[PDB]
Amino acid sequence: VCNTCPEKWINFQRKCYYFGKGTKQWVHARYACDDMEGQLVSIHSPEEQDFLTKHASHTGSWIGLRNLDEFIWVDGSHVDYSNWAPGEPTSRSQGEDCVMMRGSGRWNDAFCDRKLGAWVCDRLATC
Repeated sequence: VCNTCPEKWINFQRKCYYFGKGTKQWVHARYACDDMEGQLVSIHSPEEQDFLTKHASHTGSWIGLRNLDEFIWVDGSHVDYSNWAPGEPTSRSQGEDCVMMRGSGRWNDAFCDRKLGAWVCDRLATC
C-alpha cells in the first residue's frame, strides 16, 4: 500500500499533494515546492484533475507546466493528459509561458511574474 503522506499533504492514488497559500510568482512557487521535497504539480489523468479541482483555490493556482522552447512539466514529463480552457494556449501571447489552474480546474497560460494566492506541489507517496 502506497498512501503514506507527510504531515499537511493529502494523498491521492500513488501521490501526495500540498495545497499552498500565499502570494507567489511562478518561479517563487516552483522553489517553495522544491524546498519541501516536492515539485509544482504534474497532471496525468482526468481522475487526478478531478481530485485537484475539488481541493483547488477558487482564485487560481500555479501548476508545474511551462513552455520551454512545447509545454513540459517541471519533473521532466511531457504532456499526455491536458485540461486547457477553450482557445488556450494562444500562440501570439509572447511571454505568457507559465500555467495556472482556474477554480474550474481548467488551464490558462500566464505571465510568469503574475502573483497568485495559491500553488500546488506533488511528490510520490511512501509505503
